[PDB]
Amino acid sequence: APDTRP
Amino acid sequence: QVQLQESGGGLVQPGGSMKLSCVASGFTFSNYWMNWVRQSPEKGLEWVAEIRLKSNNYATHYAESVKGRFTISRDDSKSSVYLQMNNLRAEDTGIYYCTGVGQFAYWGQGTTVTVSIVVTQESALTTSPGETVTLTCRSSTGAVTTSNYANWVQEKPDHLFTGLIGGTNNRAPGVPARFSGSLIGDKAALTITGAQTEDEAIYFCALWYSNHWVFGGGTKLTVL
Repeated sequence: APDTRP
Repeated sequence: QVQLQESGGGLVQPGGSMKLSCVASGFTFSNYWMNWVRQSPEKGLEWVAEIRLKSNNYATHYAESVKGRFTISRDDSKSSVYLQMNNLRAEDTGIYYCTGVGQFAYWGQGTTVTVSIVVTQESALTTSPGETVTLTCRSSTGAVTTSNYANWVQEKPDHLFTGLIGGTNNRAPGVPARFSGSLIGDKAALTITGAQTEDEAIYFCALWYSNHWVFGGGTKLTVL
């Protein structure tokens, strides 16, 4: 839901 | 080294305006959301604003305290994020940081602005080298879950922030292996397995609630 991109 | 370099702060009058800038290097800026977070002694850390990608039409969300007054924006061709602050008040005084990435790995050096719901952590803990110490972070809304995406961030002298852990238990790149994230007893936790002298610092947790962040009040860790 937040910025989950690694 | 990723670098986030901020500018624009100073000594301003109530009712005034001001614009902050942050320029990114060392990572692909355009692929990540960015946030502004501020620190005051009237207890920051306080998350202020976020801006998503060119694919989300640059959507933005603001803390209730700054909405209608602050504007966050980004220029991906200059790898820069900005914060236009209008109708400033005494409450906006503090050190302002741009930060992002999984979800708060990278922090700018901060820029001072002087104008002239509850996340709880341990006030202080005391350990010594070689010991295993655990810091916790509880929410007043009940049990922290992986849907809160807990982050842990470290503050060292003076006002130098480094992200340690995001997404409950994902270590940011280049963070020492002694640092670990968990969920224990309906709280978020950070464990340092073998504390070192240099881990003396202030540790902050942040929890996500649907469309915004709430930061804990911070834990002062002393290492004798």
